[PDB]
Amino acid sequence: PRAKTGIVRRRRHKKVLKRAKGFWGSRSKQYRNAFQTLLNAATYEYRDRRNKKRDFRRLWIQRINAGARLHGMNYSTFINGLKRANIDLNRKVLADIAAREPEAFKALVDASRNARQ
Amino acid sequence: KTYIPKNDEQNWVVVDASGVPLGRLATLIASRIRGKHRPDFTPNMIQGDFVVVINAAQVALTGKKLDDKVYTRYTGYQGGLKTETAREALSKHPERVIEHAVFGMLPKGRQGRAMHTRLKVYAGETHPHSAQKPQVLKTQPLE
Amino acid sequence: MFAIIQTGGKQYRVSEGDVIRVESLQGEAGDKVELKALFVGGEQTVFGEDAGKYTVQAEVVEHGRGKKIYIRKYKSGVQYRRRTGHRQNFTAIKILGI
Amino acid sequence: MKLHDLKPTPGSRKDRKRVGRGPGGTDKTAGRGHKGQKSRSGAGKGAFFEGGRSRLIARLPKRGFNNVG
Amino acid sequence: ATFRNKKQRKQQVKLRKPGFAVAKYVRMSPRKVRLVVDVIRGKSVQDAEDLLRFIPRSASEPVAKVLNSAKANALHNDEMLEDRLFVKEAYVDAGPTLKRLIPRARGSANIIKKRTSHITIIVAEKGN
Amino acid sequence: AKHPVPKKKTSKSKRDMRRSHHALTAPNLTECPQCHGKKLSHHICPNCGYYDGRQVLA
RNA sequence: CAAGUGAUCUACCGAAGCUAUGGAUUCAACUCGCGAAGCGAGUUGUCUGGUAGGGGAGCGUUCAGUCCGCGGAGAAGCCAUA
RNA sequence: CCCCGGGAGGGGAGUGAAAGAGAACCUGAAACCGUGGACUUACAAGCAGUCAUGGCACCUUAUGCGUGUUAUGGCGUGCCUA
Ligand SMILES: [Mg+2]
Ligand SMILES: [Mg+2]
Ligand SMILES: [Mg+2]
Ligand SMILES: [Mg+2]
Ligand SMILES: [Mg+2]
Ligand SMILES: [Mg+2]
Ligand SMILES: [Mg+2]
Ligand SMILES: [Mg+2]
Ligand SMILES: [Mg+2]
Ligand SMILES: [Mg+2]
Ligand SMILES: [Mg+2]
Ligand SMILES: [Mg+2]
Ligand SMILES: [Mg+2]
Ligand SMILES: [Mg+2]
Ligand SMILES: [Mg+2]
Ligand SMILES: [Mg+2]
Ligand SMILES: [Mg+2]
Ligand SMILES: [Mg+2]
Ligand SMILES: [Mg+2]
Ligand SMILES: [Mg+2]
Ligand SMILES: [Mg+2]
Ligand SMILES: [Mg+2]
Ligand SMILES: [Mg+2]
Ligand SMILES: [Mg+2]
Ligand SMILES: [Mg+2]
Ligand SMILES: [Mg+2]
Ligand SMILES: [Mg+2]
Ligand SMILES: [Mg+2]
Repeated sequence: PRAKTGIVRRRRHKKVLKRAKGFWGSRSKQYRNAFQTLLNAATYEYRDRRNKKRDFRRLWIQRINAGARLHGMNYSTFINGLKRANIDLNRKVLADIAAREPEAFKALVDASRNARQ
Repeated sequence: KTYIPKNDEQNWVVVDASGVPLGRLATLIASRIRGKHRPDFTPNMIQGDFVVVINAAQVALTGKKLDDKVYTRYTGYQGGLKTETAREALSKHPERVIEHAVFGMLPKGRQGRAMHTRLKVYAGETHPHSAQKPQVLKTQPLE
Repeated sequence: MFAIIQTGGKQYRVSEGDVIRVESLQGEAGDKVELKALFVGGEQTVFGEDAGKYTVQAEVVEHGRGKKIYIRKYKSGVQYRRRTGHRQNFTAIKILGI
Repeated sequence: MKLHDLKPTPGSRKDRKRVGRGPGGTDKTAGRGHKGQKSRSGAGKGAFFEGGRSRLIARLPKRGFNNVG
Repeated sequence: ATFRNKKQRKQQVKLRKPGFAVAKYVRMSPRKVRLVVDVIRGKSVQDAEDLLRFIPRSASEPVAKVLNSAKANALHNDEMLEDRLFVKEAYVDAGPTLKRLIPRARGSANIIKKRTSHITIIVAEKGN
Repeated sequence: AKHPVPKKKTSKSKRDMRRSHHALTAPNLTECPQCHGKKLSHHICPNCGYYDGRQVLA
């Protein structure tokens, strides 16, 4: 019995083409170039899934020592002094948000400045 | 879930430059313009400040630098361009000196160029932006 | 400002559901009681383990599965593609505590 | 009985090696390594110094009995 | 006017084309015909017939003729108001293609493509 | 073959990029003052043949 | 006016290394349904970069037998889809 | 039979379950060409994606949920063979 490709190739192909969506030019309408684009897209995906966590670490750090310098401290100094004070163990995420609620971050700064004199 | 501010704020500031080493006043201006000060919130947004450098003519250039510093620039022409100016030829246009330092210490991208818009340099002790009454700054932080 | 920080969270957002890594606490049965690293439950707040002398209870709401994801791995020139489905479970917890 | 419920003894039947057919297993080269390994195969008891080349001591006939311990 | 299944909605709703007319298989390339048609577009049908009288392309001809069947069909088959028509839509699409092989230097051949056109245009009572 | 030849096929985008300049200009048609039809300027009204008076047949 | 440099003291940043929380796979042991191993498992320890290459479990297409059925109030194929 | 056209072609009318079968006559994918609409682009350096966030738009596996688009930031050296 013969068993020609029939329905199968078109269906895998459409699966890739639908992954394409807003890909510029042939990247979204010709199969081979869509497939190949998605190879490099795999690369980018997995590695960024890692990276985003370095990213938000960086951003919270920026904001935290921005607030720390608002009061005459700095990230090195404020983070250490908080660490010295019965280990606060707030995440760097959480210290930022208290850089959206200044009256508290202030007291955290005075507390870090304490366990440090 | 991290906070992402909207930025109605415009923030004018008046940095004096007399006697400040150029790179140092530069770094302070570049930081204040890029954000940094205050919780930076989004890198995505140009939420930094407008700086109004004055007395840019009086910038100190500690060391031999006043006549060693050779700013260099290249015209498209393959006749030898690369013209060079002494920085003692800040007499030709002192704001360029300041404006060059700062743009070096700014990002080079689309948003960075857009940031250069926020620098206003005047070699004299005067400026026309009275309508924004800038806050004075000092020049250096303390431990 | 409530914070699911890490795995066990400690921040003042009175009265709402939020998602967490899981529990084993069947149904609403959990009623999980919580540490507290700092929350402003009345303007005032503290950290110095005085937050530990406070605690926030939370009703469990329901177990769930996160959105589907496809882990995708590739390396050039060596064949080697890898497609693999994944989604991580969670527990949704309502908050009520002091 | 259930002709649909006939079941071959597990084991016994095992699937063939389908060779070409994907980087899911045994890809480009078909288990063959990039070589002077190419279709029209040729040899089985041969290298070129041959060494099954030791000498012979030869009788032609034989005849023997059915054995009854 | 809801129906229950396809076949009855098909046997009692015949589905018409107001203002529409097509010139299938015109022997011109769609690119040029499109230049003319693009000048005609959202335009009063008088000016359509005018601009077409005075525009120097070889394709002004068939595009004019089709511009008329629209008008005709709008006013005969569809009962519209000619003093009110306009070109609500007009477009050119590709027909089949007469491929003719042609000789060339030093023995080779070559395929010339006489393109054809489907010129359709569609008129309407420009209200507002 | 053909000394100079093009390098990559040109994009669907850049090809229509060049073409932003081929749109035709419509005639500045005007209403003839006697025949009440339309005519090209500084030419003779085709419909009636008139040019202030009347020069051409029909 | 070190952002240069020799010695020295710390605090912080910093990776897919270590860690927390969750979960899956490989092998090993301990528990069970059985009547036979071993299947389905559950618990702990543990493992889990990979080219040629070896091994294991599988997905999909046509055709055939058997079962179960669907179809003009609509089959297959086609198209969109969170 | 009627309409525009020298015709070709078409629009009606009529037959038929159906003309969403009309003789370029089953389905009718894709490349490729067009029309309309949403969101968008004329200081800009680009393996064309990817992550992140804001803006705008729509709500039939679908109102925390997305889906489409987009601005800016970070990151990023096509595929295969050899
Ligand atoms: Mg890390
Ligand atoms: Mg590469
Ligand atoms: Mg290699
Ligand atoms: Mg195998
Ligand atoms: Mg080979
Ligand atoms: Mg051979
Ligand atoms: Mg009927
Ligand atoms: Mg010849
Ligand atoms: Mg690890
Ligand atoms: Mg673990
Ligand atoms: Mg285990
Ligand atoms: Mg490993
Ligand atoms: Mg492995
Ligand atoms: Mg049906
Ligand atoms: Mg069949
Ligand atoms: Mg007739
Ligand atoms: Mg006819
Ligand atoms: Mg039809
Ligand atoms: Mg049909
Ligand atoms: Mg055809
Ligand atoms: Mg025909
Ligand atoms: Mg015909
Ligand atoms: Mg049939
Ligand atoms: Mg057909
Ligand atoms: Mg338009
Ligand atoms: Mg368009
Ligand atoms: Mg612009
Ligand atoms: Mg981008």
